[PDB]
Amino acid sequence: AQLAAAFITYLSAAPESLRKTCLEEWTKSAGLEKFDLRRFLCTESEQLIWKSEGLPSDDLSIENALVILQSRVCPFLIDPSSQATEWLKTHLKDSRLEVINQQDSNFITALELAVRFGKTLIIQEMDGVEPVLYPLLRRDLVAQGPRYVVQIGDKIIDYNEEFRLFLSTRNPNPFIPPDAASIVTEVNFTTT
Amino acid sequence: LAELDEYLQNLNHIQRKWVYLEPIFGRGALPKEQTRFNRVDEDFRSIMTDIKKDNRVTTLTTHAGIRNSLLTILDQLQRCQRSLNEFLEEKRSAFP
Amino acid sequence: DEGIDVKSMGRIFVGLVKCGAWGCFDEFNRLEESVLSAVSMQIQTIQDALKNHRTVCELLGKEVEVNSNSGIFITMNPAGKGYGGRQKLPDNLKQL
Amino acid sequence: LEVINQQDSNFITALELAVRFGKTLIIQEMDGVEPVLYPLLRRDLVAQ
Amino acid sequence: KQYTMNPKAMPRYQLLGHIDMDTREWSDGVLTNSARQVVREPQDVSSWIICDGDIDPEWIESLNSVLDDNRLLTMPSGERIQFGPNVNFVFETHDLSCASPATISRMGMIFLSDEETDLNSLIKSWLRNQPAEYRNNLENWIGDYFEKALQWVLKQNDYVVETSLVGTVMNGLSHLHGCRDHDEFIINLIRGLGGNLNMKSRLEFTKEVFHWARESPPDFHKPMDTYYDSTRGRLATYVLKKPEDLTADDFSNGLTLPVIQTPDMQRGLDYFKPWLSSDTKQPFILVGPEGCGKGMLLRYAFSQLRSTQIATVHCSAQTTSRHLLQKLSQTCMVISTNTGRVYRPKDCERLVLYLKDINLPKLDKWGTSTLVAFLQQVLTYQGFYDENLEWVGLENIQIVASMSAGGRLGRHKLTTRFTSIVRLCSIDYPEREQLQTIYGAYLEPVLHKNLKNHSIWGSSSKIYLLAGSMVQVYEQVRAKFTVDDYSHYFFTPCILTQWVLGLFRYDLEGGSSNHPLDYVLEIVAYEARRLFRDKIVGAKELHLFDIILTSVFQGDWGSDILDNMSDSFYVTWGARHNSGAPGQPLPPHGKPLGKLNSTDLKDVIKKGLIHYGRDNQNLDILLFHEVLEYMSRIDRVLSFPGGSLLLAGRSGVGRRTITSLVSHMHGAVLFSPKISRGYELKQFKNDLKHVLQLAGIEAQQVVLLLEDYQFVHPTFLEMINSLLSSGEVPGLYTLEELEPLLLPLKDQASQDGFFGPVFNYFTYRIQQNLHIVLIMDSANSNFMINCESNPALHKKCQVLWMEGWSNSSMKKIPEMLFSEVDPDFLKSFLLIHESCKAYGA
Amino acid sequence: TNTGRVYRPKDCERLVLYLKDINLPKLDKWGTSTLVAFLQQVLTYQGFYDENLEWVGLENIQIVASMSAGGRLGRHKLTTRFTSIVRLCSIDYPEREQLQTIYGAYLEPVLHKNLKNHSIWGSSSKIYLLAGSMVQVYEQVRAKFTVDDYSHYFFTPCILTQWVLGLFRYDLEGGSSNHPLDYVLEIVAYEARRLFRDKIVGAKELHLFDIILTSVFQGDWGSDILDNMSDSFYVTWGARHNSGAPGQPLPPHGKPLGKLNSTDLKDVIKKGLIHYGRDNQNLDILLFHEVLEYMSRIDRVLSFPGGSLLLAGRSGVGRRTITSLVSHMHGAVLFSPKISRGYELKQFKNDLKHVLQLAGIEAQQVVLLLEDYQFVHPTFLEMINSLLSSGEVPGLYTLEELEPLLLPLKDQASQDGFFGPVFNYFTYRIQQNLHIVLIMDSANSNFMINCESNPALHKKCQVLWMEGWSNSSMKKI
Amino acid sequence: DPSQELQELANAERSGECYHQVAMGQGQADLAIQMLKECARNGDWLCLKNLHLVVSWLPVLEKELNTLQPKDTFRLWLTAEVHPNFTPILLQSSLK
Ligand SMILES: Nc1ncnc2c1ncn2[C@@H]1O[C@H](COP(=O)(O)OP(=O)(O)O)[C@@H](O)[C@H]1O
Ligand SMILES: Nc1ncnc2c1ncn2[C@@H]1O[C@H](COP(=O)(O)OP(=O)(O)O)[C@@H](O)[C@H]1O
Ligand SMILES: Nc1ncnc2c1ncn2[C@@H]1O[C@H](COP(=O)(O)OP(=O)(O)O)[C@@H](O)[C@H]1O
Repeated sequence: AQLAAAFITYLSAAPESLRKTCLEEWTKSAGLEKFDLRRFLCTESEQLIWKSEGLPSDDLSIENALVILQSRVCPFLIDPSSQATEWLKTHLKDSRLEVINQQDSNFITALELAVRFGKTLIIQEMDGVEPVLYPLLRRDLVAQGPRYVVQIGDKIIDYNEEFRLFLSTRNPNPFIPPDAASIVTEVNFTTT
Repeated sequence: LAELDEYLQNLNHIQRKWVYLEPIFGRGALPKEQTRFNRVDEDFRSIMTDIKKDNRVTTLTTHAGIRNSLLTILDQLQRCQRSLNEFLEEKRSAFP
Repeated sequence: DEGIDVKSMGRIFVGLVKCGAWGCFDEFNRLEESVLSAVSMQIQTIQDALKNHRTVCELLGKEVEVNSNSGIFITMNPAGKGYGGRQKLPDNLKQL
Repeated sequence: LEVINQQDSNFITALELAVRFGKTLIIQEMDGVEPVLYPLLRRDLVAQ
Repeated sequence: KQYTMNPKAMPRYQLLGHIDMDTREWSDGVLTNSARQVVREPQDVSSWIICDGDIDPEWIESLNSVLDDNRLLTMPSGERIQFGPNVNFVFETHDLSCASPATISRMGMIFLSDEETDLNSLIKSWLRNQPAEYRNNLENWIGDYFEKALQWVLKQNDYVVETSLVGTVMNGLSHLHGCRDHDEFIINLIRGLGGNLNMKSRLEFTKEVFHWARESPPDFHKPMDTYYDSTRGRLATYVLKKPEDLTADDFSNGLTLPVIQTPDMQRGLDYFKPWLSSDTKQPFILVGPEGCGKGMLLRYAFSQLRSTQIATVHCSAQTTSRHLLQKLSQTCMVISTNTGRVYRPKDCERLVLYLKDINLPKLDKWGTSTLVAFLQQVLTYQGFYDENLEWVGLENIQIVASMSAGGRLGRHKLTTRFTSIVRLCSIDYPEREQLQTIYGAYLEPVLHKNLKNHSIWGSSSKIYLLAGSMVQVYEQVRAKFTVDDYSHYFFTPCILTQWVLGLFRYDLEGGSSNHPLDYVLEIVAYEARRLFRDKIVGAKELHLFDIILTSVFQGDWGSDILDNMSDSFYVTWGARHNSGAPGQPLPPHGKPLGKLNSTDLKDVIKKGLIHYGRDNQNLDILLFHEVLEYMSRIDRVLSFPGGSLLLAGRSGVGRRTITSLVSHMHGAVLFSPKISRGYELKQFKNDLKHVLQLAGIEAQQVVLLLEDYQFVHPTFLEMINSLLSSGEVPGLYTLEELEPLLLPLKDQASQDGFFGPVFNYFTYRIQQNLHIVLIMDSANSNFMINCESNPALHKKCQVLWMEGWSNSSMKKIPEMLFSEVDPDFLKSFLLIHESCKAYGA
Repeated sequence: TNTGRVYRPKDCERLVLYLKDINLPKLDKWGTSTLVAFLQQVLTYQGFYDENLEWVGLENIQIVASMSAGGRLGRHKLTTRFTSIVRLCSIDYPEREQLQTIYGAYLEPVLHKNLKNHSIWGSSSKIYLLAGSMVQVYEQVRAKFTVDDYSHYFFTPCILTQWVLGLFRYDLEGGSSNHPLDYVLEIVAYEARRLFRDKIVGAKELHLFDIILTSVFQGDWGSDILDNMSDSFYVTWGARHNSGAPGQPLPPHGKPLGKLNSTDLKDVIKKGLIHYGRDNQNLDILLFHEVLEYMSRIDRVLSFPGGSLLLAGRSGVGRRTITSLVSHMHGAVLFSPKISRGYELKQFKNDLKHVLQLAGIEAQQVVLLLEDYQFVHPTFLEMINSLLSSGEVPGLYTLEELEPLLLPLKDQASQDGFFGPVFNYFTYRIQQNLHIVLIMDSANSNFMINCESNPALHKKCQVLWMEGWSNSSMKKI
Repeated sequence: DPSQELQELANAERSGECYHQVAMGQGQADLAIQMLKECARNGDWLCLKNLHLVVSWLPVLEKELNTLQPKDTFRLWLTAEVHPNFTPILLQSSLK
């Protein structure tokens, strides 16, 4: 569990040589030089079902799709070619979903509906970290009796418990400051 | 003298601009301009009639509050200039 | 000077192509840089209208009548070691 | 259930809790129709 | 017919004219108007448009078509104004380093030199302006003493602000008129000349002047301090004047501190006294190193006056014409005489504009500030071109400005046009034997407002010895640290003043008679620790600072006095007489403090944390030693009247969480602007009007909170810089929106005793009732620029250095996530994190 | 000056205080008003004791006041001290041969701004005859009704003036050349119907009024002209050139009107009702003939510049429901003060400052709404009486709080041509841009007192008499 | 100067003057987007020029390149200069 947590909470950003070197150093640090983790954390049937949809079959793509098990924070998809995003909005068909663009006319209205109704939300063309989305990405929940409300600009909006937010990106740089990167975990689809 | 200087140095402006803007609104009368310029015409000719009565130069220091009359006539002439912008561009397109 | 509007240069060009006079645009160097870029399209349109013996050119929407005995020139220095703040002219615009 | 008196110090606070939590509310010492309780007695429900 | 422009003071679009961008409407300008006025005139005229100002090519090349073989001025609209055979342009200037040779070949030229000037031919007319009661002695003494002392100063050339010859002459002369005898005239000559030198040369200047005078004074040791009296004919005794009026009621205002009349303050006052009298209307500028005593001493000399009206304006890197214009026009009449409208001070005789900083405003890319060009226009021509096309004069205004020596960055140098018009001198740091006396005479009464009649405290050799120890600390800390390390190792005696006025806050009661050395010395060491220590970055420097502090306390008395009080937490939450929330006006030294324990503070924190999680998000806050430290340090600064913080640390650590909790526990309202899509500056102005209205009308204690993600437009730091430093936000309110808002304040203004207009009372209430919190990330790229480009942003607010938890506490965190092999897991966590710090952790 | 401080008119020579009503202020229990005693002091001694203990004179002020004859209630009599100091006379009602000429010379141009060159309209004997017919109507209605019936059978020629200036609103275009008698006479009869008829209480009086109206139209021309247009609804929602919401300044005669149908108005109502129930409570509103009538009558008065209503009816019937819907369909903001425990008058003053600021600065068309349960302090009707009658609320703002607020109005004041100070322009914008709705229950005990004790509360606003559904529609529900 | 070769190519391969071009400067961007959409619908060509001055405009350009649905025979021709701080995304999706 230490190795499986350390991989998720650190190494979804580094290139794969740093993944190999750090996993080998940690694995020799524990002393169990066998005992891989992609079979420890997922089994064969889920892998072939993920492959049945359009997930790329590399080690990098499958480990990146394993890291978005994380729900403590928001995942951040650095993704030059849109296959992984097509896969994620394929196998998130079952729950409620809306997908919106960044430079879109109805952004804040649809954002209000997605916070209220309890949707699972995917954002397409992010150029960085929006100024609006800071208390929602953090935890800012003032209570009104049994429920909780969260600040979006000027409105006061009920934070539905079924709120799940993902967002895509088309260029590895732009844009993170060192303040909106300690709360957002970053995943880089890369051709290796 | 501080009052009399400003009064004369406004009244010469008003005289020159009124002499300018009489014939244009006289010839091509558009009534939305005409009501404006008729009110300015009344407010100027009413002063000049009382000057025709008494022509002593220190009577303008002792009229019935002429200061706001002069400033308002100047301001309305500025506004009818801003209305005349479009006709100016018409005549500039006319003669090169 | 000062970086005036491209519409402000456009109306000057309209006057020059309607009258028939040589603009001797002294100090064409010191002008704001993107204004030069839009002016390049303007000058190219006028010179096309001259070379093809056109009677009716068209910039800023209207159909401005261009004159056959027209002409445009500039004068400038190269931005040398001590000629102050002057910006370098575009390559496209030099080709005109 | 909560039961409250009319001339009571915590009237509007407990009224807010009874509207939010979904209580069944009984008021004791009413001297008429309160000015406060008119849209709640009517139907005045703006949707969010 | 003369028309006089000054082309650098006003902006360009007013000078040469410009166009409204959306309306297509030609606004006129100054010299376009002047050109129309000259081409109106008939053929029998002549006119000289004069541009008495410095030269930049990007405006002076706009007149190439005027100064041509052709004679024509062109508008950008296409309107072109000719000129006849009459007009001339005359360009008074300083130099032509920055003019292109098109203009230099375009116009005529007159040269002048420093060899053609005749100094005696300007001494004689000044002597002719003398009232014929001293002129015999003055001419007899000038003609054989003046030229030697002038040429020796021009030989040394170690003078701190650059002037021309004429400037040195006038600085020599304007401290003279009214001498009686020879021995007084010597000292007036010394105070005239040697003010512009520095202390390496002023001493031998005095040596050569007294030696090539008649005799030597009895001030043979430190001859800078000779006090010639008219009463006896005394030459020199330097005497110390000790006050004996000392309570805690003097220290009630943070300003108006009791000035201890040391000999250097007497030298400063003897300098000031000839120029601020009502016969010599002189503008002058002090020079001092930063934090030395300029503003206090100049306010004392303001208070010595008769019928003046002081109006201090803090200038900075954004201060322009309109800011000083509105600071004048709030307190100045508008009376319409002949020859143009003019401004006159209301209800007084000599209004004084006190400009705080002159080095600090901003050059353009040639080297000419518009501020100093504007003040050059005023001090030369007594007027300015107000907008709406009308000259406006001034009537009775001095300008007494201040500055620091141009050592650091952000300190531009001044032009020699503005320097040699007006007067100046310099002063030095109060040295150690002086500062021991200052802070001994501060440390005796603030102590002796209690336990005055007891055993060891009293017999003020010990009170002197404590002050000498703290001076030794301050000197060795300035010896071991510099500004080349980081942006903010600030060290002035403002720190010592805030330090020794901190001691009102503590229960020093001593009725239960202690040891009692340790009970007050540990108090002293903790206050010194939380002032000096908490801004040092590196750990090895922290250990060196500990060695310094301990070596001082052991060299003063024995050993082992600081030993073990690291578990102490002097917090508001518990003191004598139950500190304990009502009482919305603040005490003059904040809420008093007292000793506590760790675990008891834990229970107080848990109680307030439960009460916070009632009406907020329920918080899963852990506890370890560092969070206790951080909350104690935030309480002991937010319980100060007018305190603010700069929280420099890593991301992710709780800072807004602890400050929100302390803001709830002290009942202060916390406010932070919630950004949206359409961020503007109008938004931010309305939110600042909200906060300023609440905190400066309703006397409520407010905490303002701005973090990194909200600075979405680059003027926000400048507005916060002003609102920290002064107390106002410049150009925020209009004139009409101050009287229906400040109208309910005249009553308390009448009852409290505060005089002047209502706006100073409003600003004073804002300075007492508003706290600012800045959370800024350490390793952002723009942190160095936004700590160097706003100097009050690390002079006003205390700067805590939050970066980095211990090695010890990161071991203890999973052990509190354990119940809520054992040590091998925990030490494995530490090693994984310490290896992963090399990528951003 | 010397001998005490004094007041003098700025920029003029003879300031004139024009006091509108003198009978109307209030006696004490002996018979002496403080107002008339104060004006007696001024017209005798040219000064007054200002407070803070100092006499203050006046310099150049006339007082030219007005009054009505002391016939009705609320009209006190004046003391003989104030009467024989100053001058007076009297004048009489313009009689019928005069009023025929007045309204003939009004009815000729407002007609002849269109169809001036056509068949029957023109040759102004007929224009005179229409005015004579309306004068005959007005005279017989004043002959058959009085003020002893109820508080509000008001009949002055202000009604005839508002009536014949109503006719700007209608598409009287006549380019498609009609009969054309019926097309304009039915327009005239409908406007007369919705002005005179809708304030008569008893049903038998309604039938008598119908006999009067029909007997006039038949005695003037033949018979059977009004016959069957009871299904008509002249509403904003549909006219010539697509009346159809932007355009926040109002037209000088309101939005123009046009002919419709019943079922088409039903669809327009259903569309706006769907759009209302989107962002509000979803409404289960039924439809029958009377609700169509009521919504037409609310639209054709709320689409007038400066209109207000007094809704006198039983409880329980929908009135706030229909007015909220029409306020949403015309895009006007609807505002009603939400009462709490600590009701005061300071609360109400702040809410009126809010509404007056919005409606008199930002040129927005506003509907204000006050009902019975909110009048929780007995000065509220008096403030609403003033704000209806004049346009101001007296003693509301101070002096310092008018210049930083009216300061952005001098520019449009300069451009529009309106002179004098800025405050008259502010009051004129409020008079053009603010609507007041009063819902009051009929059989409350205090209804008679609060219709008699505020006379402008039934002179300013049109009073619809909503009480009682039909026998026919309660069968259809 | 590439402009003459592009002009001769547009005269050779196409006829009826389908060639449309806009330079980039102060006040031309918001009509450049409109002409981009219109000549994407028409299928005619478009030649933008000087994309090294307007560096804070190119995110709008790459957004509109990603968004639009072109026709056949549409050809977008760019012209830029060597410039640091350029945007990679349109450099990915272009020939050079
Ligand atoms: N002679 C003195 N006696 C006591 N305190 C002094 C003396 N000189 C300077 N100080 C302290 O130094 C501070 C000087 O502030 P000042 O130099 O006016 O600030 P600034 O440099 O920003 O103008 C004063 O607040 C005062 O407490
Ligand atoms: N000492 C602590 N114990 C428990 N949780 C903490 C502690 N410090 C910070 N946190 C966590 O940090 C989060 C808040 O971080 P925040 O204060 O927003 O960081 P920053 O101050 O850098 O913006 C909270 O969710 C809280 O759980
Ligand atoms: N014509 C109608 N059709 C259906 N429901 C109606 C109608 N008129 C009134 N109601 C009912 O009346 C209620 C609103 O009454 P309300 O307008 O508050 O009465 P009042 O106007 O006397 O205060 C609504 O719940 C509505 O269902």
